[PDB]
Amino acid sequence: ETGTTNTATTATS
Amino acid sequence: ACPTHADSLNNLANIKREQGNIEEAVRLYRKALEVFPEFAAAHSNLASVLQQQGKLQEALMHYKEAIRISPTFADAYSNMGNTLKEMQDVQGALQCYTRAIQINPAFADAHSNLASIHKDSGNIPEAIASYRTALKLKPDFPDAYCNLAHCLQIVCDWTDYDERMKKLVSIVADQLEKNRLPSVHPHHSMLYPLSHGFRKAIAERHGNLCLDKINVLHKPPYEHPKDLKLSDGRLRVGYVSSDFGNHPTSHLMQSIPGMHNPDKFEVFCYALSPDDGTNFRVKVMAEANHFIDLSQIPCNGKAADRIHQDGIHILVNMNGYTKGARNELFALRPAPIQAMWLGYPGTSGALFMDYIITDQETSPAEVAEQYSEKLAYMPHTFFIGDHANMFPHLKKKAVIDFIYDNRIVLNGIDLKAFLDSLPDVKIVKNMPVIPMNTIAEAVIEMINRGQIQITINGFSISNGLATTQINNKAATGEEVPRTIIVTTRSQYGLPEDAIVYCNFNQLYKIDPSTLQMWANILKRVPNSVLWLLRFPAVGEPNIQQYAQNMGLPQNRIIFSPVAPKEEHVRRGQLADVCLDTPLCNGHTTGMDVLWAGTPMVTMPGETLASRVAASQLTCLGCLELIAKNRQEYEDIAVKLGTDLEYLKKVRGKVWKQRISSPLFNTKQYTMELERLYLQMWEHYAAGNKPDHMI
Ligand SMILES: CCCC(=O)NCCCCCC(=O)N[C@H]1[C@@H](OP(=O)(O)OP(=O)(O)OC[C@H]2O[C@@H](n3ccc(=O)[nH]c3=O)[C@H](O)[C@@H]2O)O[C@H](CO)[C@@H](O)[C@@H]1O
Ligand SMILES: CCNC(=O)CCc1ccc2n1[B-](F)(F)n1c(C)cc(C)c1C2
Repeated sequence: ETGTTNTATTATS
Repeated sequence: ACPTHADSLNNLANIKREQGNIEEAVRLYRKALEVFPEFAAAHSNLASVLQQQGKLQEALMHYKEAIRISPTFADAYSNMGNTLKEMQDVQGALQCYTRAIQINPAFADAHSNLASIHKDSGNIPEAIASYRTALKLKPDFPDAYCNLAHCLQIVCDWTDYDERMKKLVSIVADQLEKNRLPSVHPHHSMLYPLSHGFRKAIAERHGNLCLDKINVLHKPPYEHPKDLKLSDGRLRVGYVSSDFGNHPTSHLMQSIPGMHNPDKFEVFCYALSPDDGTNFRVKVMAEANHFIDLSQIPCNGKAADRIHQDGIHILVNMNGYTKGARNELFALRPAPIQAMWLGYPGTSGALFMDYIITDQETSPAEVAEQYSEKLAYMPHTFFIGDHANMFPHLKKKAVIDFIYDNRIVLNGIDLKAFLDSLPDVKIVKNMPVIPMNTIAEAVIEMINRGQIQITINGFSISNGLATTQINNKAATGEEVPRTIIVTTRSQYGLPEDAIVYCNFNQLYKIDPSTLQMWANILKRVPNSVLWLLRFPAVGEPNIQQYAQNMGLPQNRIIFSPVAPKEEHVRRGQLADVCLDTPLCNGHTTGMDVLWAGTPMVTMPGETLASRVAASQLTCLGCLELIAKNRQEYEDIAVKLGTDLEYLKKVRGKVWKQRISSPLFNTKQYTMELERLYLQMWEHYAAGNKPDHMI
């Protein structure tokens, strides 16, 4: 099946 | 207790994940969660790396914890959607993506991940719309750009095509240099002008993903048989496929397990797919020495143990990087010899594959560099088809003289008996010809009236467009049709008094250069038509728009729907010439068109996928249809369409040689495959590592 993109969360401010 | 410290640990985990140090990422995310248990971002980031290691249930548990902690955490929803999609939960994935996009309208990754569902459903304009939204929000987005490019290829949108290919090649180059998984899929890579080096590196990096999934199993190396004593001098051959059922792979090789010499070979079939209820599945299950349903054994560790415990000498990879593959099984090396065969037209690039079964025409020695595997040559072509067994009604034909071989065609198991019941049947150098008598006008009236069938002299004469109404199993190729079938150019809107050039391939095999070659031929051959398929339908207006801009009127390109299997093969008899796609040849469709006696013109390239047609024609014995360059392709096609004596001669050659040549001889093929298998075995048993068997 089509590959997907995982999002790496960096926490901000 | 300390979000700030957990936060540094999460960032360091992220940097390690980028660098490909997955084990270290996991270690650091887990320490972030010790320092701040309610750290949603750490739960979600950890779940993603667990998903990369195939720990889908543990990933799901951490995603649910992230969303319990932070109900509007868009990243956790989009990441969880990816894990559900991999778990084949398309409904849940959609909920997750839609929820991520509800929360963050500008979330590029979630638009790209939603695009992937539209793509996988067959909804290509919607996949394009969502990928384009992702690229508008995040212009540097390799995954979205590469998947968009594949979408545009499926529908033959060649907007800014050469600049598209440049950016594809640029993205691959950048991802190979930065030690990232390429956003171009290895299977898709065969459609784009990438160097052999880039195609092989793409394959290699995808093969290497199998290790992230088998490393967490901590399985030791398997000990392999070093003789055939345990198996009574029989070589144990394991065929591993997702495609034992109604799938092109089964339409090629369903006979080969049954035809193995049980005195020298013990055949095991490892299905990666459940039973789809078709005769394809029934036959392989009945005719194999053993049939093991690994769809029942979802752990690759337990599945590989099962292969190892069966004593397999040669494990055969029939998937490569196609849907349903479980290359993890190969990565564990449960067999001493592991060979790529027939399913995948390219290199695995993979450490765990030893051989690719190919042939001198498909894979000449000078291109050995393209493949990580050693070449194992079959003597003629590695390609095989089950056409002699599935479609023996096409072995013979008769025409109605309304003299043409391909305007009105009869085929049937009982064709000769029917013809012997008629008083006025002529023969031609052999082709039986029914004159324009009472019987002929009845057959034609059935076609013009759209009737299902008629009876003549007790014989069922069926409309070739109505096979599913008559026998659904005959339509799929699961059974031989029992009626005499009428096939006509009138059924498909093809001209009675002009040349038909055909291509029955998926439209993604066409590029601008190819359509320009085809236009060049049609402009040199007045009134000829090109016959193409709605494969898919949304590609049709694009092709028409490009063909019209090249000077071809809409009425020179005739589109038909994709047909049930038996009708697709039967209606190839109506063409004069097949024009093969040089970008990626017809593989299955090449065998299909030759089984109907239709000459196929080809221009072999360098990739395996671009040379299969030339290998098929060499085995058939028709070297005059292989072009060295575009000018020669156009010249061969034009000659077949303007010299009707040459056309007749080339058509007779194909008609005879589809029977007399090895091309469709599954008994001779299986015997030659057995020779090659024992040369691999004898080489391994003398203690050698793989080498070219050429
Ligand atoms: C949607 C994603 C597809 C994608 O991105 N792939 C691009 C890369 C292509 C590389 C070539 C390849 O994979 N070849 C293998 C393939 O053989 P094929 O001829 O290319 O493809 P099909 O077997 O899918 O051909 C069409 C099938 O449909 C049947 N048909 C056709 C027209 C019609 O009207 N009706 C109908 O039934 C036709 O008979 C055939 O079965 O797959 C082979 C088998 O696994 C491999 O041997 C080959 O290398
Ligand atoms: C009666 C209408 N049905 C058909 O046209 C049968 C084939 C078919 C159905 C749906 C799709 N395809 B596809 F063209 F194979 N196809 C291809 C080659 C890629 C895509 C997106 C598709 C989608």
